[PDB]
Amino acid sequence: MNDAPILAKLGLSKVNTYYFQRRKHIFALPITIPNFPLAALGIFRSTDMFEERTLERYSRDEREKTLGKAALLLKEAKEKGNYSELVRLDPTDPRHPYYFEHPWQSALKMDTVSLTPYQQYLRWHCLTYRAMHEWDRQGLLYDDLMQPKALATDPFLEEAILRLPYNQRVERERRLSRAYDLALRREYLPDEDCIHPEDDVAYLHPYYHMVVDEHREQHENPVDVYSR
Amino acid sequence: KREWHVVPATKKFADVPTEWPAKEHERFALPYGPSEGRIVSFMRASRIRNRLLFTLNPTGYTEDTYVTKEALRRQALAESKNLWYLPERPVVADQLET
Amino acid sequence: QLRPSRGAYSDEFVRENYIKAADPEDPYNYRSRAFTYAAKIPMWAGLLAG
Amino acid sequence: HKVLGIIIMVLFLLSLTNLYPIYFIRFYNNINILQRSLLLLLLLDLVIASKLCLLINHYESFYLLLILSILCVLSHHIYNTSFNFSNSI
Ligand SMILES: CCCCCCCCCCCCCCCCCC(=O)OC[C@H](COP(=O)([O-])OCC[N+](C)(C)C)OC(=O)CCCCCCCCCCCCCCCCC
Repeated sequence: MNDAPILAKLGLSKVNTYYFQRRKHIFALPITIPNFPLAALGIFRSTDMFEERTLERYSRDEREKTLGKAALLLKEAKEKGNYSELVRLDPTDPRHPYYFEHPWQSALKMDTVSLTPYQQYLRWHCLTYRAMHEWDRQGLLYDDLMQPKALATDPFLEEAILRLPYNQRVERERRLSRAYDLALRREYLPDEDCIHPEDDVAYLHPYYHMVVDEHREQHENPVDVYSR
Repeated sequence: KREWHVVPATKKFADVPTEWPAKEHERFALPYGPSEGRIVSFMRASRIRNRLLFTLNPTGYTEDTYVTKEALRRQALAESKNLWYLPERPVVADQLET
Repeated sequence: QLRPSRGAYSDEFVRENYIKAADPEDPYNYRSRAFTYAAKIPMWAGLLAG
Repeated sequence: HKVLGIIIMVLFLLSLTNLYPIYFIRFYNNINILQRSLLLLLLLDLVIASKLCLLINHYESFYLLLILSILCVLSHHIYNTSFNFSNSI
């Protein structure tokens, strides 16, 4: 990870949070249909390790990490006086407190000495499972496939898109239209234009996470118990 | 009305630590992710199973007296009045969640 | 490749695969129109008889 | 058990729908190769279950495979629930 050295000095782990993922519950509630009855309970689960895992953002550890990085930025601003600059970094900057990295952005240059055999399997799986879907041959980034729906829309997602800078929004739309045109013929880009895994940047996950936190803010500081 | 007497501003925050990262980050390091093993994480998730987790050691602590490594690190940071330790809000739950 | 400037096919490609061969004696595509309408006739014929 | 069979039938038909959750926030993510492979498995299990259900009238040993196929059918995930991952208070 490009963020790792910072995480190194805050006493955190240099390894992606994609590892350490674990099952803590038996039943998955609230039960959601249209799963089949037994599957609706969630006793037996099928995962490909590429789920969003958004609800795990409601943790004290993640907040501590975010505030540690923010405190580093504020300390630098106090020393130098470039506060403005340091609070307007692009969320793809490793110093931004909400920096997020896909597991494959560092799977090729990972330490791999501290990984459990299960975690080594996870690394190999991340690379190969990315290769299988062939969104890298469509000239597309993974976050381009995070799109909202007409009904049951993902609210955060919509906001996450409106926070993008104008040029990045336009580039996202243009990539999506090119992928649409390619998909008409089920065509791929020339083999030299394949997306390298380290180029598959997660440019929308920081905005997504910031929106999630801002939406939970008012819940934890209620005006009153029976308040909208 | 005319003469402006001088008073110190941040006198309270003098001699308090101003280093960041601090010493605690070196002595509560967690280079291997969460400090709890997978099975343990599964036990502490349920209030019932949690009771079964601490009763396996009759001479061990209880739910109200067990502290995790992350909690120890946060308490250590809080105690040392570091200037740059911005405290984090614990996850607050409404009725149904509880 | 992350800042596109083109769709799927380049002009050259489309000029070699999709565009019909030119007929200098027929600059108004009477041949194409005649063929397409004649080829539509059997569809209408089958539907009518059916 | 007849009552249990009726209950399972009603629950099956009701769980094919998407009427719950009603007011909890839910949204649908993408689909992947694993889900498509499991969909093929669902098709296989349904067909085998039909054939075996009709065969068991003369051959008692096929009850094992009929029950196995029905169990495999009843535990098929159509909607991958983001509630599979969360923390505890
Ligand atoms: C009205 C609803 C919408 C219809 C839209 C169009 C549907 C798709 C196109 C039609 C496809 C089928 C064409 C069949 C033609 C061949 C048979 C035929 O007519 O033979 C002529 C010949 C003509 O016989 P004849 O007796 O006149 O010939 C003279 C013979 N000598 C002198 C020796 C006695 O046979 C008949 O007409 C027999 C009676 C009518 C047979 C009808 C066949 C089935 C028609 C429906 C098939 C379509 C799918 C099912 C639809 C069901 C709807 C309820």
